Amino acid sequence: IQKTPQIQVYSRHPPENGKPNILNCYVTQFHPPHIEIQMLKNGKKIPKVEMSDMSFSKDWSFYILAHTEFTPTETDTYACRVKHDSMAEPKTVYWDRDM
Amino acid sequence: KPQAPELRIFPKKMDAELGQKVDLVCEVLGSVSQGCSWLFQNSSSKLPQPTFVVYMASSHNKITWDEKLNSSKLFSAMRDTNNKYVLTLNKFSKENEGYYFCSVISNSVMYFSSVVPVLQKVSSA
Amino acid sequence: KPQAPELRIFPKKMDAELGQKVDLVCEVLGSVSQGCSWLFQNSSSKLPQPTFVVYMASSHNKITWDEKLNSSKLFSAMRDTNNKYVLTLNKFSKENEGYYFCSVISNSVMYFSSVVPVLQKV
Amino acid sequence: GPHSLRYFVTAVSRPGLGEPRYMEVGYVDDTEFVRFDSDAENPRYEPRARWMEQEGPEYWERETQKAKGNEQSFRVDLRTLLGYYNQSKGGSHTIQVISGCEVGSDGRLLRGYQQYAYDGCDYIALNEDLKTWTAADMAALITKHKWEQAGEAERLRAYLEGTCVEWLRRYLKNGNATLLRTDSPKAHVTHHSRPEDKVTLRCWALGFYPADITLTWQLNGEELIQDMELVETRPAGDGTFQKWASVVVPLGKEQYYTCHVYHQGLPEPLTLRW
Amino acid sequence: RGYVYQGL
Ligand SMILES: *[C@@H]1O[C@H](CO)[C@@H](O)[C@H](O)[C@H]1NC(C)=O
Ligand SMILES: *[C@H]1O[C@H](CO)[C@@H](O)[C@H](O)[C@H]1NC(C)=O
Repeated sequence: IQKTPQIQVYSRHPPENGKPNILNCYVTQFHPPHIEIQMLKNGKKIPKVEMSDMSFSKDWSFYILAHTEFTPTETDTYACRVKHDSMAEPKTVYWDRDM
Repeated sequence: KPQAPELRIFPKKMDAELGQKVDLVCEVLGSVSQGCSWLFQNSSSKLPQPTFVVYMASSHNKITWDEKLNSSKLFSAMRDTNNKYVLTLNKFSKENEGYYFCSVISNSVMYFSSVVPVLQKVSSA
Repeated sequence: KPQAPELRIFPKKMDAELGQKVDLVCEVLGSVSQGCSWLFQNSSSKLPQPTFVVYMASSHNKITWDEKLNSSKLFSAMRDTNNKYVLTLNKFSKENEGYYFCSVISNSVMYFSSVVPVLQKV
Repeated sequence: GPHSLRYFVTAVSRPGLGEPRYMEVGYVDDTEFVRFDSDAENPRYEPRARWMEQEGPEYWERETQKAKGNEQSFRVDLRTLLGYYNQSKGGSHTIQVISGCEVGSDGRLLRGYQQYAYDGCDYIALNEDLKTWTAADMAALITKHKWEQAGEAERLRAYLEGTCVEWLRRYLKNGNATLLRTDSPKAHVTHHSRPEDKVTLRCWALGFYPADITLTWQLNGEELIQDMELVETRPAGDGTFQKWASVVVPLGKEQYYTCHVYHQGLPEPLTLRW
Repeated sequence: RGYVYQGL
């Protein structure tokens, strides 16, 4: 009945420091639907973070995309702090250029 | 603890008259693994020795089978819509009786479907 | 049946009881470009139900264990000198009483070894 | 080609933080064209595809009513299920359900279905015979009977064979073209140094539609199914989709491998190499 | 189109 979330922190368009882009945070394979998705820049949470509406799959598991505008730097850190009941501790996944 | 495909077979059980076209479909859920392989565990055996039947790509219509005790005449398989891999048996003979089940490989880990009985229909009538 | 890919399994039967280390070596003879996989079936397995155990890449040194057996491993693995793959069980607790066999895929063809029942005699 | 209309509904209860949420989303060829979230500012049915905005106010009123009507009846179902399973009142539970029909390339009905799922696990479903039910446990057995001794399979079958295929055409008429659209993948491989003289090559594939795609690495004509490592096809966020499949290779001997990209939007599969 | 669900 329970399923553990699957996260991916990536950008819409190819990464390029200095150029404005969009950072996605695709969470999938989680049940129940109760999920908390935060997007942080250098530790601090980001303000305008739009979140796609929720929708599950034939395997009954849910998924949802969350993005927010950002401008890549070679020294700026980006991560997605996701909170979910099947997770003993709120997993914080970091953005990896090559992923 | 990443992704894990989901194999669904249909039907879960079956049996028939010596001589019928048995078609078994395998539905793979997930984009974490392409293609599909159909396995078989011969009914006649004490030790669970799986036997590779066939492999099908999720893209190309190219199928890779096994040239062993050339059974090319009783085995036939195609690929349908939504990750649907069909495996039909040409004439359910005695050499076909056994347990069938599909497998797939995602990020090096092998996943297996619940086995599906394909024995002779209660041998009655 | 030359250059044709095929695996050898040793030991071929183990009636060994609770307590023993057990090294199951797989000799892959042929041209397998992929790695070696270890599979078996025990308890909650009344029908032929194989469950992936470990995968050993041939090429580089990367090993992928079961999606769960990952924590509190009761199994061990390592690549032995020349075409060898050894799946060694730590303690023969009931948690691993079944039939084992390694598998190799060559050109999209699953090639299995021979099912070895490292069971008991009681 | 084949087409299919389906509806994914969700009625999740959650005591302690508001009433139960009810969402109703529909799909045409696996593409969301309609929705309804009880949590919305103005809870009502809304189009998800441009080609859906043609339908007038009369259409959206009928659907909103249906959702408003179902949303209520599903709230009881959550309570009804509390008793069938005898669970307390505090632990959120959730009931989901997928129901629709599949139409063959010829226009005929390939199959009609309906699957219920309580707390992620299967509950009850309409058989392929479109006349019988298949309960998963004893709780379903009650519903099964309740529906049998009521004439449910006939009414559901009537909708699966009537409403479903009929309106399937409707939407499909002004939405097929846009659904058949294709954006070829923008591929390329990446180089990554690794310990012990190896090297990992990542076959990228971005901005493609539809999401279906297959990337496979090969060596001397052999697909490296097990030596491979790919990711779940993730949405780029602009209608397009991304994905990548890598494989570890020995340094220097890096140009002996190639991943073949197979995608609907390609007349011929691509062959990338580092 | 949208279906009217039955009680469990
Ligand atoms: C054992 O299996 C082989 C391979 O599938 C098949 O050809 C043969 O008919 C089976 N024999 C018996 C006695 O079940
Ligand atoms: C058999 O071993 C499997 C795999 O190691 C283990 O998960 C399971 O608990 C075992 N079952 C019994 C009844 O010993």
